[PDB]
Amino acid sequence: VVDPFSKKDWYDVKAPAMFNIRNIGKTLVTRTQGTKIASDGLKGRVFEVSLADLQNDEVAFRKFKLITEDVQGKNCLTNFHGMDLTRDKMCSMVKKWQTMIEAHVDVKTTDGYLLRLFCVGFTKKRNNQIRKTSYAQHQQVRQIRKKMMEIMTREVQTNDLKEVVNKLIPDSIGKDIEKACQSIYPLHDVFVRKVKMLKKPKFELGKLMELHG
Amino acid sequence: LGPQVAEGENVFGVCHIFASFNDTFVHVTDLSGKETICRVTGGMKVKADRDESSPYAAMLAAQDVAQRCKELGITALHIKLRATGGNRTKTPGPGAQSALRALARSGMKIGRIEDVTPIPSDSTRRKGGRRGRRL
Amino acid sequence: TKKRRNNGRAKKGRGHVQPIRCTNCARCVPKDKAIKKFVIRNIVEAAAVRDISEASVFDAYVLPKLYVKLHYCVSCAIHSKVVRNRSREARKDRTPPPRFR
RNA sequence: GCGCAAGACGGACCAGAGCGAAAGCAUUUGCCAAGAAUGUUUUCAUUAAUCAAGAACGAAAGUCGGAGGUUCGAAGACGAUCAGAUACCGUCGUAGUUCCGACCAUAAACGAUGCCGACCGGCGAUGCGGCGGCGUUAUUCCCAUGACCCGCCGGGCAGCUUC
Ligand SMILES: [Zn+2]
Repeated sequence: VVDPFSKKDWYDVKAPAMFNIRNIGKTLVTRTQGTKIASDGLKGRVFEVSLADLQNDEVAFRKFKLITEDVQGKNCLTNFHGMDLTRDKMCSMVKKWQTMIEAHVDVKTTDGYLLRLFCVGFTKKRNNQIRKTSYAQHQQVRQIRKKMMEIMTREVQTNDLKEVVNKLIPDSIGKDIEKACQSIYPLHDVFVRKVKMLKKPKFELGKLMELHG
Repeated sequence: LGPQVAEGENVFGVCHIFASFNDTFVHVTDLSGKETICRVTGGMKVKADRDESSPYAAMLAAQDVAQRCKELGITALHIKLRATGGNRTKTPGPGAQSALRALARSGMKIGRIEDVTPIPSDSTRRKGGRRGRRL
Repeated sequence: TKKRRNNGRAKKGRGHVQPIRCTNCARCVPKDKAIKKFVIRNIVEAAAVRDISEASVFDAYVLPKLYVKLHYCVSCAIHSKVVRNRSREARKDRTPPPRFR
């Protein structure tokens, strides 16, 4: 009869200004007929894109979520929505004869975004260690978790989303948590494994053009 | 037909491959997973129930998907490999290997491959019993 | 008569150990009695790597692996030839099989 | 694919590792009372060991009322296999599985090995507390403090070897 794809317009997807590469791909949506508006159709789509496809000179085990808020004439504009690591990365990091330490915080940014951040870290074996295991005592991991919980709070509460994201691209929060925990028990693979977005402010068109330069 | 793109540029889709021990799904959608382009299973090709999980049936499914994708400008695919997950098995089915060759031999370009099987942090009781399946 | 000094387990100095389900039967097995295997495999086998890199848009792309922990009951480890039977003295050898060679 | 809700469950880290009188105990944080071991040139000064009677707790299943009911699932209804199947396999599914309050007092409740005390061979590890000692590391320093390294002492879970 008729190919249902003959009623579909293609749109390009743009990443915000924090990333070097802006074009991330294309989507499609059925055209408008009455009260069936395409622009209302493609608002709210989430794209999970590897960091290496946004920063061509970065790691490929980090992923960012981008959600569409507007459609400005064949281009749909996205905003930060979440972040997480890869299953391969996590499963490779989890090993046996060491200890895992994890934490989670809820922090609201200055500009009104509420985020839940998760952090992970693993105990490290020494160069001259003869023993098989490198476990940490229970009060040693309550100190480490306390330090993860306060560094994540201060580095999100102080600043807004645009420059919070610029701290996630190189993962500078985990690098600070690693430095500040070697006097308790040296840590090995410290990452912000996940960032989840809870609440949003009332949408403003003025502040989305800023995020696209 | 398809996007108006220069010849030297790749247009990416996403291939969800769900390989269980009873069937195999090959499911190509756009980059968001919201609009699907094509879906072919093993049961759509063969007529015997025992061959739905066959590696051969997963080959005729990915060739009929790659043919349809090479009709709308979809030139490259990101691969999301799935097992049943949950309480049940975490290992992909026999048709999992033969579906990554049928769509590669067909002429597609391969992006990034990732496992998307569902692992519970901890879950409900599994079927069977405390003595399991006695056959 | 008693066969093993450890009763076929690893339980020492505790009363109860939480059970798990066999990967093959869905049978309840104590965690210290189950036969456990960590499998790190490749997603694509050597029969498909030559057809995967020629279609890859990234130069020098490293293909991912797959990490699965498998638990067996005593019956499936024997049926699937994961674990064999062995002589009375050899039973006391608890060194892992020389696969790492 | 994006959300919403319901109940159950705390994976991977997780070990011949730890705690408890035994049943038993695993997401974060806070509160509450409890406990072993080690340290001690503190204190009392025999206050102790085992125990008829009599008591506290006691997996799972099971019984009474309230609440809720995701998953699994005795009984039951079916579809297969079979010479026959009232079974093993599969589709549903009641009581139950969960919580609150009362009963029940049983397990291959097992180390199939009562409790307290003394003596009798070695060796390497491991968990906790203490003591000593080159040297690495917390970036370049002050000391303590942590993570390694080499030993000693006490109390624990175990292992190897022995005419
Ligand atoms: Zn089994």
